[PDB]
This record gives sequence, C-alpha cells and structure tokens, in this order.
Amino acid sequence: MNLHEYQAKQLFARYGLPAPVGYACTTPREAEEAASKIGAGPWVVKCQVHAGGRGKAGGVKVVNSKEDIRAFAENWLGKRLVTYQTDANGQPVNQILVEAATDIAKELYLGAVVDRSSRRVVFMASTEGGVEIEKVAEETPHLIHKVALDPLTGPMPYQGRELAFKLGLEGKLVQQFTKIFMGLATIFLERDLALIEINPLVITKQGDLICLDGKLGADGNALFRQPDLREMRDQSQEDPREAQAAQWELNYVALDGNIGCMVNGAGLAMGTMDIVKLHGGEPANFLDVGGGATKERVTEAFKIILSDDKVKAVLVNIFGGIVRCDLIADGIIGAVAEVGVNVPVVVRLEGNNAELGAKKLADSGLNIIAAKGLTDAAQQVVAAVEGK
Amino acid sequence: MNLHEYQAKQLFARYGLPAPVGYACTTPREAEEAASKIGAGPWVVKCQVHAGGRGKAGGVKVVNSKEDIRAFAENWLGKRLVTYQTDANGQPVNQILVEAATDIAKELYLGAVVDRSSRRVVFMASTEGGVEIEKVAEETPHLIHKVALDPLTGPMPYQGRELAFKLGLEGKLVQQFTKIFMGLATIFLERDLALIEINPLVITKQGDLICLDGKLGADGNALFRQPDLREMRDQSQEDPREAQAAQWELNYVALDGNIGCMVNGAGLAMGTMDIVKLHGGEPANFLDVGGGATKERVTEAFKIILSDDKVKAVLVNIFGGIVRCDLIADGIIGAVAEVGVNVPVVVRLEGNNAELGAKKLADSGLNIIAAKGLTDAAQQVVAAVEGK
Amino acid sequence: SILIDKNTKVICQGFTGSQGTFHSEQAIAYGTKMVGGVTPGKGGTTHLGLPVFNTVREAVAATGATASVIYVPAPFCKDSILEAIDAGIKLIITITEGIPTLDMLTVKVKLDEAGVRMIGPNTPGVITPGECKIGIQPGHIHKPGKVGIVSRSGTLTYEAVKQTTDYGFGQSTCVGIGGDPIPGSNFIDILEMFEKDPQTEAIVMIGEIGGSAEEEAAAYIKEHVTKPVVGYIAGVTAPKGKRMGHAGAIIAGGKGTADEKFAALEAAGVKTVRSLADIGEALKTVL
Amino acid sequence: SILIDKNTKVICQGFTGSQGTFHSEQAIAYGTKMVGGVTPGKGGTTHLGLPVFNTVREAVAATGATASVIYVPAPFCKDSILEAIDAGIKLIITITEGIPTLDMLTVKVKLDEAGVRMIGPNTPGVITPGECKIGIQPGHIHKPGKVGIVSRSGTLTYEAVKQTTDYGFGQSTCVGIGGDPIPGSNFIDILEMFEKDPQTEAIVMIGEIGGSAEEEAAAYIKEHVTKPVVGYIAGVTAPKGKRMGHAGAIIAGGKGTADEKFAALEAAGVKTVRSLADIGEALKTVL
Ligand SMILES: CC(C)(COP(=O)(O)OP(=O)(O)OC[C@H]1O[C@@H](n2cnc3c(N)ncnc32)[C@H](O)[C@@H]1OP(=O)(O)O)[C@@H](O)C(=O)NCCC(=O)NCCS
Ligand SMILES: CC(C)(COP(=O)(O)OP(=O)(O)OC[C@H]1O[C@@H](n2cnc3c(N)ncnc32)[C@H](O)[C@@H]1OP(=O)(O)O)[C@@H](O)C(=O)NCCC(=O)NCCS
Repeated sequence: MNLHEYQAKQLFARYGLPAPVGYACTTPREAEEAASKIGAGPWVVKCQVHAGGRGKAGGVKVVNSKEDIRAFAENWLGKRLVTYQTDANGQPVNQILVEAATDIAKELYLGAVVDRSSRRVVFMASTEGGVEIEKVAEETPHLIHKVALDPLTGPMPYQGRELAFKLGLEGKLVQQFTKIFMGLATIFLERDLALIEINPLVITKQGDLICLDGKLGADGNALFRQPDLREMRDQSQEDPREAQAAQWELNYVALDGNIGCMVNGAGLAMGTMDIVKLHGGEPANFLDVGGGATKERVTEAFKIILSDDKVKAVLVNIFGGIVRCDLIADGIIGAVAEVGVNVPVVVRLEGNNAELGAKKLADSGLNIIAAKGLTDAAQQVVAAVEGK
Repeated sequence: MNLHEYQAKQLFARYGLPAPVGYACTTPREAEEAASKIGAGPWVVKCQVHAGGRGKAGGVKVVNSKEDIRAFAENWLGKRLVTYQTDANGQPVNQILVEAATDIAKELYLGAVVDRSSRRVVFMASTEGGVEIEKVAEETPHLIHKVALDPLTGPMPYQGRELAFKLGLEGKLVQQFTKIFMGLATIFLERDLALIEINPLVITKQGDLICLDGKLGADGNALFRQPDLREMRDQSQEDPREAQAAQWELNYVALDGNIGCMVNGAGLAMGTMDIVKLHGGEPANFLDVGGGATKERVTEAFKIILSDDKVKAVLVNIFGGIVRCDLIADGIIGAVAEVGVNVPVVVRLEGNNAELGAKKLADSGLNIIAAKGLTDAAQQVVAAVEGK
Repeated sequence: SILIDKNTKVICQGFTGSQGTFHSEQAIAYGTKMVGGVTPGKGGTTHLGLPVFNTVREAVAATGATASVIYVPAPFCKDSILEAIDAGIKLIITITEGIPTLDMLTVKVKLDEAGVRMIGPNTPGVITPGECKIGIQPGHIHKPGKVGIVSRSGTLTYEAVKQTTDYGFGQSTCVGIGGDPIPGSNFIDILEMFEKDPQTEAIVMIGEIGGSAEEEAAAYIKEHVTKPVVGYIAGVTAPKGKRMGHAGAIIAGGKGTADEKFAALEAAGVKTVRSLADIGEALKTVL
Repeated sequence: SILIDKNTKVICQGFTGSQGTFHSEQAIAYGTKMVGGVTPGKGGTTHLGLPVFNTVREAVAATGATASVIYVPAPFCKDSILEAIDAGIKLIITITEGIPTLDMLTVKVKLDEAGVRMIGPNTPGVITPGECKIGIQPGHIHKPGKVGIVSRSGTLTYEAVKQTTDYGFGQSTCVGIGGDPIPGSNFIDILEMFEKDPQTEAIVMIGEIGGSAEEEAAAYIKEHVTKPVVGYIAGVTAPKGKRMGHAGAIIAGGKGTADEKFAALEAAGVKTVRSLADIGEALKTVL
C-alpha cells in the first residue's frame, strides 16, 4: 500500500531524516492557519494523493499569501486530482500539505525497491533529481548509482558514502547523505517497505539535504506486523471495489474494457483476459476468485464486476478450486438471478462435474452459456458483446 | 564488563522478560522499606556483587521480617562478600537486592555466550538449573541443549521452541520460554553482550517462567556504542588497579606471586609470566604495557605493579614497541627513582639500541640488571627475589 | 522427473491445520510418501495415521524425510522454513501465500547458502505424475509423461497439464515456482533440472508479468537448454504498476511486461504461444 | 611463502590517520607495494607519494590492489572490512584492536561467504621476509627463510622471529592471526597454507589461552600436516575467566587453558616447547 507524501514525511521525521516544516490540512482554515505556524512564506501547498505528477496537474503550487493558501485548499479539498499516474477519474484530495518553501540548489534522486533480479533491497541515487527515475535510467544509466543492502549485515555506512561520492557530494553533505541512506534503509527493513522514492532529495541553497517529496510503498503482505502503517491506509485513493473484493477474498483490478472476467487464479485470470483480448475482446477487469467459488463469493464477484456500467458480458473461467463444478454452476445461477445479472454470462468449467455443471447452466434457462473449453469460451463472450 | 544481578533484572524487565519484584537498596532503611513495597514476605535479600556463589557465602537469605531485612542489610552494606568466585578479598556489597520470594517448582538454566568454535552466539538450556552449568556439561552433556543464533536471520522462534521442547516444557511454558529466548537473544545482539546466564530460570509453582538470577556480561569492545551499559559499570567490583592501568593504556591483572612483570604485549606478557614460573618464580601480575613505553607510562606501570606489597622484584621485558630501547631504559630509570622503586628490577630489551639501553641501565647505578635474553632475564629475576 | 519421485519421503509443517490436513489427505490418497507432520504443540499425536512432531528435527530424526511441504500461515513461514533448513530438510515446498517479501529475501539467501531447495512460496506445489504429489493441484488431470512444466501460476499450470495430458504427452514433473517476487527457485533453476532429466523431452515454461526471471531464463535457455521449450506469458493486457493477484504479478518501473518476456523468449529460440489454449499444439509441433 | 609476496599490491584503509601513515611509511620503506590508500573525505589527495581515494572500490579500480591493510578505529571497522569485501579486495589484514566480537561474528560469516581472506583483527599483520611487509612488525629481525609462523600474539611472534633468524632458519611468512575471539582466519586456515607452501619447511604455531582453535588445529595437524610443527602456548599461569590483554585471551567456562592446548598439540604429534625461549632449539631438532 501507498502512503501519502505527508505520511512519508512524518515517517522520515520519525527516523530523523529531514523534510520541510509542514502541516497536513483537511480544511482550508487549517491550511491557512498553517501559514503562520510555518512562518514567513512563500508556502508550498500540495494536494495529497497517492499518484505522482501532481505538479504537472496543478496540485502543487508555491503561494505567498494566506488568502492563496485558502483559495488553493478551497479549490482542491473534496475535488479529484487527475495526473498522468491516476486514471481519468483522478484521486480525491482530502489533505493539502502546506509546507515551508525550500531554497533549492540541486535536485537529487534517492530511492529503493526490492530488486528481484538480484533479490536484494537496492538503493539507487542519481544527480538527476526532479525527473522520472525511469527516464534517467533509460537515457543516462551511467548516472544511476546503486547499492544492494546485504541481508546479512544490514545497510552499511560505506554504501551511503559510495552513493554520496558518486553523486559528487562532499563535506557535510556526504555525512548527511549517508545518514539519510542509513535511515531510509533502516525504515525500509523495519517497516517492510516495498518502495522508497525521494524525488527530489534536495541540496538546499543553505547547503543541506532535505526530502522535498516522498513516495513510500509498504509491502502489503507485511501489514500484519506493521500496525502503524496499517492505520495509515487511505482507501479513498483506490478504486473502492478493490477493498470490497478483498474483504470477500477476491482480487479485483478494474480495466478499460467491457468483458468482465471472473476466474480462480491470478495466472489464469490474466491468461483469460489475454485470451479474450486475443480473440477480439476487451477485458473490463481482472478478478481472481481465489477463495472458494461459493454462491456467496461468486455473487459478490458479480456485484463487483457489474458495478462497472461498461460491462456487457461476463466470462467465468473456473479451473479446479475447492468447489465442485456443479456447485459452482448453481452458484453462478444464483448470483445471476440474485444480483440481477442482466448481461450475458459465458462459463468455462474444468474439474469434477464439469459437464454436469454445464448441464445445470444450460437447463437453468438463464442467459448463461457453458463453453466447451477456453478458446470457445473466449470466442463466445466476445461474440456475446457484439453490438453492445 | 559485568553487571549486577539487579541491573541484569532491570534490563530483562525492560525487554519484557520476567523477574521477581525487587528493589536495589543502598541503605538498610531502603532495604526495610522495600518489604512493604514488595508486599507480604518472606523476602529474598541478596548482596549484589559481580561474583557468583553468593548463596554459598551467606549473601542470599530468605527472611520474613522487616527487622531481618534491615539486619541483613546492616550486616552486608559496606562489607566485602567473599565467594568461591572472588579472591580472598571478596567484593564490596553496596547494594542489597530485596525481592519477592518466588514459589519454585523447577529450576532450569538458560544462558548464551559467543561460541568461538562455531563462531556464533550460542544459547544453551538445561533442565539442570541451580547448578553450575560447567558441572552439568561435564557430567550430563546430553542434558544441555543448544542453538546457534544465525547471524543472517537473527534469533528465530523455532530455536526457542526447540530448547523449550528439549526441556520438556509444554503448553504456555513453551510460549513463555520462546519469548524469553527471543528477548534474551535480542538483548544479546542489541546490547553487545558477551554473556547471559539465567541460573535459575524458574518454573514457578503458579506455572510461570521467571528469571530468579541473572548474570550479564557486556562486550567491552562495544561499550562505545552501549551508552546505557557504559553507565552501569561498577568499578568497585574490580581491583581498582585495572581501571588505573587502563586509563594509562596498560592492561593489568593482579596475580598471587611476587615477581612483577611489565611487558609490552599480551602474548609476551603471558609468556614472560610463564617463563618466570618455569624458572622457579611466581608471577605477581600480568601487565601488558601496550601503549608507548614512555617514561610516564612506565612510571605508572611501576606505581601499579608496586602498589602490591608482595612484589619483591620486577621483570621488565620489552620486545619492540614504538620507543627506542635507550629511551625505554631512561624511562625505567626515571620510574625507579621517581616511584622510589625499592625492589630489584631485571630488564630484557630487544630492538633498536638494545645494548645501549642496557648500558644506560648498567651505568645508572640503580638496582636494575639488564638481562641478556629471555631465559637469563627469567633466571635473574627469580634469583633477585631469593630470600625476600 | 525432477525434485520428487516415488521415493521422496515428505513431512508436512502445519500438518494439523485445515489446509495441511486436507492436502496431506490428498497427497496420502495419491500415494505420496507422507511420513509425518509438524505442528508445534501437537507433537506425539497422530494425524491422518501419521506421527505429528513438535519440531522438524524430531520429524526428520524419526522419519528420515528429506522433503517438507509447508502449510503454515504467512506470519510464521520464515520461522517454519528456517526451521526446516536447520533440521536438514533438503527440499521445501512452501504452499503459503502472503509471505513478506523481506522474509523471503532473507530465506532465499539462507536456502542458497545451506544448499536447500525450496519451491515456492505461494505455489500450488510439485507433482511427478504417477509417483509423487506435494501440493494442492488436482492429481486426476495429470498423466505420467514427458513434458516438464515450470510455472509462476497454479491455474495456468493446470491448463498446460490438461493440454499435455489431452495430447498424450503427459508430464514428467510439474513445478510451480509460485507467484511471489522472490521465489525460492526460479525458472533457470528448474530449467536446468529439466534439461538434465532424461524423462523430460520437452518443457513448458509459463510466466507472467513482473520481474525479469523469464527474460533471464530466455538467455539461459538459448545457451544451456537443448530440449524444446514452449513458453507462455500471461498479462499482456495487464496495466503497469498494479498487482494482478500474485504479489509478483506487478510491473515495476515499466519493466517486465508480458511482451518483453515473449520477445525475450522468442529471441532465445523458445517456441512461444500467444494463446494459453495452444500449449499442447505447440508441443506437438516441437516433439 | 603464503598470503603475500613481492607482487602483492596493497592499499591502506585509514591511510591518512596516524597509524596508517606511520606504518604505511614502514611498509613503503620495506618495499611493500603499497599503491594507495582510502580515507573517506580525502579522496583525490596524495599521501606518502600515493593516491588517496574516498572509497575502496575507487582505490581498487585505480590500482588493481588485491590486498588491503586496515588501520581504522574499531567503531568503523566492520564498515571498512565490509567495504573492502564489497570492492573485491581478496586479502584484508586488519590491524585494528577493539572490534566488537559481534561485529567480527558477522564479518567472519561474510568473509567466508565472499571467499575473502582476512588476517586479524588485532594482529601485527603479515610479513614474507624479503618480499612483503603489511603490518606493524619490526622488519629488521626477520630473515627470508623456511619457517612459517602463525600466532595469536604479535610479541610472541617476534620472539620466534628472533630465534628463527638467529638459528639461521629464517621465515617463509609470519602470520599474526590476532588476539580476538573470532579472527578472520584461524590456525587451521594458516596451517593448511604452510603445508602447501614449498618454501615452508617447518611451522611455528604460537597460541595462548582461550577458545579451542589450538586444540582444533592439533587435530588438524595430526591428520593433514606433514611438515614439522613446533608449538608454544602462552598463559599457563593465567587465571581463569580473566581477560589477559587480548580480548581472546580469556578462559571461558574453565575450557581452553594453556595446558589443554599443549596437551592437545603433544597428542597430535606437534613438537611443543614449554619455554618460549626454546622455539629455535625445537626447530633445530626437527629440521
Ligand atoms: C498456509 C495457509 C494454507 C494456512 O491456512 P490454514 O490451513 O487455513 O491455516 P490453519 O490455521 O488452519 O492451519 C495452520 C497450522 O499451522 C500451524 N503452525 C503455525 N506456525 C507453525 C510452525 N512454525 N510450524 C508448523 N506449524 C505451524 C498452526 O498450529 C495451525 O495448525 P493447528 O490448527 O493444528 O493449530 C494459508 O495461510 C495460505 O497461504 N493459503 C493460500 C495457499 C495458496 O493459495 N497458495 C498458492 C496456491 S497456487
Ligand atoms: C586502528 C588504530 C591503529 C587507529 O589508530 P590511529 O591511527 O591513531 O587513529 P587515527 O584517528 O589517527 O586514524 C584513523 C583514520 O581512519 C579513518 N577512517 C575512519 N573510518 C574509516 C573508513 N571507513 N575507511 C577508511 N578510513 C577510515 C579516519 O579518517 C582517520 O584518518 P584521518 O585522521 O585522516 O581523518 C587503533 O584504533 C588501534 O586499533 N590500535 C591498536 C593497533 C594494534 O595494537 N593492533 C594489534 C597489534 S599486535
């Protein structure tokens, strides 16, 4: 899960890393009052949404009057911010971070992820701050410096110094940089992060390092042992259906298309989406039923997939699982009636009672085709949305 | 450095491990007042000295009246406690630990050291609590269970459970034991301990694990990063000369003998002691001059070695070092006069100006023989104490 | 076959829990030589007619098992796996889903240093049709045969199992490397085993978005795999930077798309198939 | 000779500090191929006529050095050593005294896994008389020769150097394994190197109280060392449970006394000498 910039900065502060003085504000009044608490302006005001590119979308402004802070807060609170990193629906702005302006001398990049190829937490730094790290990696790889945290020793100061020197830092900036590396590495390990990105890590004109932005991603598989992070989850930043799906043991990711997919298995879910795409269809979503395809779960699955108005048909692809094919068929039937599924449903069943489950579907009289295998299933759902 | 039992128990408490309710008391009044703070007696009163075997020496009593607590405190405070683990001079009792009596159902042993053979922190547990762990290891090795902390992973619950099950623990005692293992392992690593010993780790009649005693040894090389432990040092528990030597960059350990030894080098110091012993002498001390054999340092060295009344001669064995032999000779001469060294001194010098330094000694007229090599040096100091 | 066979003796950690019970029952019915299980606190009892031990070392001493399958909830897996490595188990199959990446980061380093093989986590398991079944796969779709299957997905594996059974090729061994970002074993590890296994005549490698194990496997196959390989990568239509079910099914930093993996495999000479329904057809072609 | 020779290129970490400077000057005068040094913050300067680098990797890339000697205060050693291992240095000689045991516990595991050899810490160093000197020993007492010396003590080593030089045997290489409880290399490691070194005809093994490296070396020598070995153990008169200078010179749990070590070495057929003054005589006997 992602954290807001302000939450990332609170965490940094907690680890003694530096960030501008700032206040997360939920009302324009709090935002304007932040000004004098911060001090002399100008002040940076920032919409807090998980997505990046807020600057390009107008969600980050440097203003110089309480009146402007308030106007910006009034403009954004409760509104959705669309950036190149959110879908066209953007993300709700429920907090405006108001922080002190920072005198920027230079912008650096410092970040860390779990590198799967080397199977290590890898920190990377670059003098190319303020730019998407991907762009810099593509074009000036030689400008990206990396160190892998050694699982046996924990992060070491020489690694922080290595990056610091490769960035051409010198004097106290080397120690400051090393300290930031050590703290961020420590946060990464202790809070089970999957991602840290300080872009930009700024060298201020006064000669100090400061985290001007912060993007933190937590490993969701570790939240059971990260109670603090657990509470920081902001569900408003995600499609609410994902959380609904999850509390029902379904993994749902909405897509652009119109052919809903309900499959047991992440791999099969993606494969099913791909095969639907291959046969001319446009998958509307990924939905891995994971959990036992019970009547209740399948019903929820439909409710969730169907909450998307664009869905014109639903392809159910179930291979195996803990529920016999005929029970799944009964459940699909119950879901269809009970949810008032008014779209055509194509079903591909494999396992015990595949053909009997198929019969039950065929005999229900509901608009549900039992397909004969994958390809057929794909072709049929594709055909089922023809004209819709 | 060693910690007092009460300090060990405070640390355990800090790590959520369990110890009897107790108060470290510096006056009989504090000791008696501890009684009602603890509750209904009887109460265990314990002299706090670094050495073990306090029980056998009368330093641990279970009393049942405030009057007895006070009498015991009056009896021991400011007195020295001699146990089979201290020299005949014992250790000063400046604290009496007064704690709640514990209903003992069973005594176990749980301890940890850095095992040099396996190069791991090794925890060991035994059902044979209340007995010197060495005795149990000698006679019933099969009753000692061990696990090595993996440097890569940190202590793991399965290791605590392994010991717990080998101890035949069951039910909640397994979880309690595992928790204690995890906490003690964590303390070991975080505080840079060299040693933990809970003897006995008690299963109370109420069915709980409790640390009835605690012996903790800190790695002295790590005190620079253990500020809390640093402050807990109780110098009264050691021969004050060791600390004096150390602040002068000398490593001194008093022995029984009468031939003082001043050598640069731990290995050479021990070898010199051994060669003196081999040639019929009895070394009075180990003193590794380490630091530059300057006049000041050598002078201190003599003051320290000579503070022991039993010393009848001093053998100085210097091989190499950062100071030329003739300067060392001048310093030995200065020390001898200035310290008023009134005992014979035998000197063995090797390095630059060995023979000239020897000449300077011979020409000083002070009672200092320059020896011709190790064996000779030994024989001569041995002979020098003949009759004294 | 690789990894397991009719002689593999297996213990189950988490033996008495729901999944451990249910799937050990399945392994037992399949004829897998389950010889025991481990559930701290239940040592000395018997379950599914087999001894339950408090620790893996007790289990190993008592049964001689060299393989352990794990059905222990994610919070305790690192502990379970490290215990098994410590008890001398040489093959660990960790079914468990949800293990923190950082835990696996450390476990992987341990596994490699101790020379212990782990399949998983978050895997349906391993099956050598007709000889040994460890995991949650349905055993009545397999057919003792010649195709080795490695996959980051259980369900896709099943599709490929169905196809290779329907075409009569059958399977030598099916290995689910699991859907996590840092598995105990990767494609390259399993590929090398299939290349060296006489019973395996062809390999089906099934991957998906995220990471670069497939791309690396591609380079490996080109230089070290002589047997024909049919590849399938799921997630061509997956958005970037979004977890698609599997913790490992996420395209980070725009790298590791399905197309890049197909491309990489094509360039290494692997027979890829755009439709997961055509794996059997592609094998017929190369066999 | 072992470990180092006239071709060994060495960098010094802590190069610009007092001891690093002073002893690099000595190494330089001896003809040791010091090619550079590392002091974070002083990269790009020159010291003792050699380049100073900010990091070991810079030093290694610039000079090709395979060995590093460390004169870095104890609090920063773990960091220094791990840096050197990371920079590809294959031989680390750590002079530093006072390194926390727990730091060395971890460093040792690292060294062994990375295949990096470390001599030390808390060691006078290593010297192959006439070819290479790394450390703080006085080089004018040595004589290129045939006796290999391994010791947990610098001063005792010198005594043995004096004797083997006086008897004309000279030294192949003198290795101080250092006085810490967990050294980077132990007797067995160095012994094997001497056994395999044609230039070494006899070995002087000098130990002291504490631990069981000597006892293990004894068993090793009996079975794998054919060259004559003369042993000397200091601390026969040391009290138990008291540090005698060296952090490793302490008898823990009543184990590791000098007598036990002498006994163990005697039983393995090693020529031991009760007086440190008789090492030269004992070598004459066995040569
Ligand atoms: C591991 C998983 C299957 C466990 O689920 P589960 O069986 O319902 O969990 P349960 O609590 O019933 O059983 C777990 C058992 O492990 C035991 N356990 C806990 N820690 C243990 C340890 N260190 N060693 C051994 N057993 C341990 C518990 O005691 C419990 O057994 P008990 O009920 O006898 O006390 C589940 O968390 C999971 O990961 N499911 C997804 C599996 C999956 O889909 N994989 C990918 C397929 S492609
Ligand atoms: C290591 C030891 C020799 C250092 O002492 P020292 O030279 O007086 O210490 P100094 O502070 O003068 O020099 C240390 C240098 O290391 C540098 N340093 C610190 N961390 C470093 C790192 N990670 N990498 C490289 N250099 C580092 C410092 O910058 C300092 O140099 P500078 O003065 O140019 O800034 C000393 O602490 C020690 O262990 N002495 C005992 C040696 C011994 O007796 N061994 C056993 C003999 S048998």
